[PDB]
Amino acid sequence: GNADELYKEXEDLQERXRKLRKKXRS
Amino acid sequence: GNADELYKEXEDLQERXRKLRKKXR
Amino acid sequence: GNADELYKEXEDLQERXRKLRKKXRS
Amino acid sequence: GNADELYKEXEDLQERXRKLRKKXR
Ligand code: NA
Ligand code: NA
Repeated sequence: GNADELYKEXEDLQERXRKLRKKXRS
Repeated sequence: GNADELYKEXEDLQERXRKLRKKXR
Repeated sequence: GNADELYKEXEDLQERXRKLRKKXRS
Repeated sequence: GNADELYKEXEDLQERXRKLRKKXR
């Protein structure tokens, strides 16, 4: 648990959500 | 209770996470 | 931006997701 | 591409957030 882990997880989750939103509409 | 509602929900959650990242930095 | 805000947001989002999962199945 | 898949996805995202909170504390 550190700033780099928090940042990486937050950015991975945001990208996972962009992909999920994209496929949901398609 | 449709795809549009889930889509808006997902965008809202994504932007709440971006706001945490921006505040953290 | 601080530890209390991060904690509160993470806990609010988890609870919002418990409610969304609950209503999705129902 | 059904409700079961979205349900598992949502549980996965929720548990990933609990893991960040636990690591933070
Ligand atoms: Na970046
Ligand atoms: Na608590």
